Amino acid sequence: MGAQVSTQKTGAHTIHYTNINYYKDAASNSANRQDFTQDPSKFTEPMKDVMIKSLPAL
Amino acid sequence: YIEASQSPSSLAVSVGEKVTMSCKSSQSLLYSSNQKNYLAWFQQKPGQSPKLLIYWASTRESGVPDRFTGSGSGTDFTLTISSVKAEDLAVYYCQQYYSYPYTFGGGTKLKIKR
Amino acid sequence: GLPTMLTPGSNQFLTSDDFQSPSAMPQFDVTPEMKIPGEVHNLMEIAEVDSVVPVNNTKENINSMEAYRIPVTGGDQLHTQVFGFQMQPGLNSVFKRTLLGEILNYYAHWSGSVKLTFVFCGSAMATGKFLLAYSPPGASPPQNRKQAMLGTHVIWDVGLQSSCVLCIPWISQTHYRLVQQDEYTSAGYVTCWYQTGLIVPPGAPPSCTILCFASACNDFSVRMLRDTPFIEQTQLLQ
Amino acid sequence: DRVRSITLGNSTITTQECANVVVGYGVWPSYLQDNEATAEDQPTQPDVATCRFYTLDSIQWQKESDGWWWKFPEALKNMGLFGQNMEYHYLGRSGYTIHVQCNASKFHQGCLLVVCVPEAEMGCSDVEREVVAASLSSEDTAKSFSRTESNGQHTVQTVVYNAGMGVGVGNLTIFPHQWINLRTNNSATIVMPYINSVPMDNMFRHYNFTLMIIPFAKLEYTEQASNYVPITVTVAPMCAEYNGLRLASHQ
Amino acid sequence: EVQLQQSGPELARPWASVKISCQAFYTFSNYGMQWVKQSPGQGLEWIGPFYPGNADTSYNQKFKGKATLTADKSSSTAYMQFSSLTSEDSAVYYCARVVATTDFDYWGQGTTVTVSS
Amino acid sequence: AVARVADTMPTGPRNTESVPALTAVETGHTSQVVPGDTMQTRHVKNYHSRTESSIENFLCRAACVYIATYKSAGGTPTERYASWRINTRQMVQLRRKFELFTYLRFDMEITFVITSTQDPGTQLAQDMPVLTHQIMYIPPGGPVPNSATDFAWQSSTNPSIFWTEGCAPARMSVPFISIGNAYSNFYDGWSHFTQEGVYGFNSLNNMGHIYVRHVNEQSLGVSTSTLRVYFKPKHVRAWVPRPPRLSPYVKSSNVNFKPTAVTTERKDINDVGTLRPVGYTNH
Ligand SMILES: CCCCCCCCCCCCC/C=C/[C@H](O)[C@H](N)CO
Repeated sequence: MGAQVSTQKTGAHTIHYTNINYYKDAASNSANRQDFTQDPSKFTEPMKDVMIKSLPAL
Repeated sequence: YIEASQSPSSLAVSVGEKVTMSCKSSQSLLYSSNQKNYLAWFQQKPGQSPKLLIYWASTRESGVPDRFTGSGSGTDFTLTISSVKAEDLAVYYCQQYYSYPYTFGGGTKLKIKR
Repeated sequence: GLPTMLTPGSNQFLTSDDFQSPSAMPQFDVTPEMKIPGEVHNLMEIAEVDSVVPVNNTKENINSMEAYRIPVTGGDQLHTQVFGFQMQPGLNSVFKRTLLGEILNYYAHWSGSVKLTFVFCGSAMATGKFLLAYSPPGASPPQNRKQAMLGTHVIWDVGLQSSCVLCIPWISQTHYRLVQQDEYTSAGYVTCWYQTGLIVPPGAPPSCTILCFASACNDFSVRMLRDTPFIEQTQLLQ
Repeated sequence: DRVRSITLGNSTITTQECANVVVGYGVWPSYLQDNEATAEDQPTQPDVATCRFYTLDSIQWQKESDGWWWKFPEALKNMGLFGQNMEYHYLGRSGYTIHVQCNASKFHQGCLLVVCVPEAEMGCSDVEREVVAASLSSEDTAKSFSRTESNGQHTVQTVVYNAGMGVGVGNLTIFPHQWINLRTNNSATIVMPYINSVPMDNMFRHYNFTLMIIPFAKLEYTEQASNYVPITVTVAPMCAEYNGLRLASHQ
Repeated sequence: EVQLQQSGPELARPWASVKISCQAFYTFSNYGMQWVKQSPGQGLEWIGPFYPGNADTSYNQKFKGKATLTADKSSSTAYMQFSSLTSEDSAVYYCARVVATTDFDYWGQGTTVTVSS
Repeated sequence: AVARVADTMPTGPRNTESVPALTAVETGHTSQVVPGDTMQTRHVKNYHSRTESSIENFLCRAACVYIATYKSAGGTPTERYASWRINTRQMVQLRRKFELFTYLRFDMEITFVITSTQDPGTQLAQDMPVLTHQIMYIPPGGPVPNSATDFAWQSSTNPSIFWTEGCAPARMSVPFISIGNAYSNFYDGWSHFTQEGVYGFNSLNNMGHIYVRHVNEQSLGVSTSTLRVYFKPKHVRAWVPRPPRLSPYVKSSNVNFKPTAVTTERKDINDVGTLRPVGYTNH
């Protein structure tokens, strides 16, 4: 019984759920909806030299 | 083409009484920002150039006597005179300057009934 | 066997559920994943990227690059308005097609601050000062600089650095707004005026242009995924 | 600081009024590791003979100019030993350094956007047809966008504001990009890593990325100033390697 | 004071589009002036504005293409360009000026055209 | 929490030589300013989150990709079964959603919704048992059926669904079955090495075929069935985002388009949705 108890998505003003995998292939699992990584620095600051807001751009 | 029409075509009101001209538009001429009504009243006699009498539909041009008094708002405007003179035979125009193209009123003649 | 009981919602297909399902290709050997640059983890990584905003989108300019250029002239321009538009990032002809409005159009609720970067593309000898104002709702749009200075304004002095940022903040009575904006969730107006004026030496072109970029701040959020009202078809594509 | 010097191979580039250097999606080019390798033969690495600065032909910026695009690496077929290695090998892999350079004056004005679009698939001028090879890129010379539509048969739909790909040109800033503002800049440098979904690909039937230069503020000047303003592109391969040696293609 | 002296009689044959002219007694910056067509068989109508201090010009939709405006900054005189002069174009054309954003502060005397042939 | 948006730190009045409102976009750098840098602000604790804008939450929603029809009785055997070469370019909505990104890699969940009806004409059934349908997926290379009653339907190795009406829609899961390390939504290249043949993404599309038929023979009347295919991408990874499309789609194998306007027109550059009389803003 490799039952996994995770946490439920609730408002950030009984909050846990269980999960068991029934199939031998990882393609059969449910979705990875609770992976909330983000790193926008590759599109917004793709600069060779760092830039500070306070300092002049040039 | 906004139409600031007038009714009636004429009154033939006698000298020494009151008269109330009217002008009805097809679209409101009140600017909700500065609270101004964009209508002017003009006086035109046969032979000479017309003269402005009222601007903003409620304020009188300098050099005009107190007999003319403008009133009304929104779409409907009026011009009241308390005692006309026999020299006032003319066609008065309610000219709009709200938008393009500039459209003048239909006028109103003054006939002879005394 | 074990006594069970079927509840409502059985044998239905809801297009937004998370259930497991058998694999059609058991023990399939998936090809290794390598490192490909530029991975996206969140759509707000895209809305936070500057995009050129077609402020000058009149009848003739939508079919050219003239839609992207805001003209400025150096006479006595103290009574003229450079530009002015409603603040509606999702439902507005100025914003709805940019890299931000396109993302907001697949969502029904948005909330956050918005950056507007203005870039002076004149000559290096042209100098001027502008007033970039934001006016919250509740009153009529400003008609002149004397009226527009009473809102959240920035005085931009064109010099060695060419870009100036006007940050429209979050001022609303509700936490979120509607992308399909209405009279109840209005967000105000954004206007520009001449502070002093554009002055050039003898030799430089007397008229210049400005470019506008719009992005989202680090507190922008969207919710309620919907379809975008931008793409449609009549029959199956073949 | 506004001065920069980029030295690659036996070539150096000196700029005195640059903005900065943009590095792809935050990653610098590098060689293929053994983890991600698929081809088993030993690759070749002519680091100096290949990874140097090659100068494409110059173009003129006119007042009515709309834009230009090159496609890589097909713009470097006949350029040094890079083209020879492209011809003699089956698989190639490299990043690039792109230096666009244009100096006008303190009395000129204008603004160019310089983008490097990966997989910039283009549409035909005549829908219900398909483009030909000659209509996408001819040589190191540029392909010019148009102010209005193109009524060709097998040509690219070169209307400027759809950028050839059928999208909004103003959003082209999602890709690695820079702006040349004659007020501020006289150069634009972009370092592009190798972007693909395969570890290597044939360099003759694949266009890794398209370099597009587009004026958003048209060139304007007075009658007293120099009216000829050239734009020059200079591209340097970086960390280039090849597999699959056999006889030369195109002979 | 600010009398807008117009041009003299310009009666002629049709297809002889005449440039009607008016003078001014005010600075030619930040004001506007218009021409209005007066014939007692047509009431009053409007043609097009010229706006000194803003450098722009509109036209009446019925008179689009028919009429054109232009002014000279150092001449203190504005005239009309006309096209396809007809017999029905007989009217006492006027001149008016704008002191404020709108309204006509002054009027011209009124020059009439008698298209006869 | 994860992943809550940033807070607005309280800021007051200042008079400094460090101005962050002025930047330079000529470097290809999006300004990282916040509202506190241009005005006085208050401390608000922002509890908003970006959970619904993630890629896995943006794309993991089933969308139709194909609608096919096939008859059950007879006449012109080609009409007795349906076939489809697997695409994502036949329905514009999911096509644009996928085309937001240059490269994708995900597992798929495939749902089939089959709805039948009774065809008109003489000699109707007036009573018939439930219909059983077969969906068979043929990888690139395998034999393809030429009729409803064909030997190729045994599917000794090709996966198949036998689905009976009155039940839930058929469903399965499929791994990342591509040849390369990601799905290529775009391809600026050719099929041949001499730069000729097929241009665009159509060359890399080698996924297989899907055929669908009626298991029943019927033989008393005619019944027409329609199959709708729904795709749900899960475990999604995306690379190199692109601008969303402007022009309407035309072909399912090209990126061909017609030039469209960038946006919608408005009356003036100072238009704010008001009647806007004449003067100092409108002439
Ligand atoms: C009854 C068995 C049915 C089995 C169906 C399996 C089909 C699996 C293919 C679907 C998954 C990939 C679909 C292709 C996606 C797009 O075309 C790529 N992004 C472009 O190549």
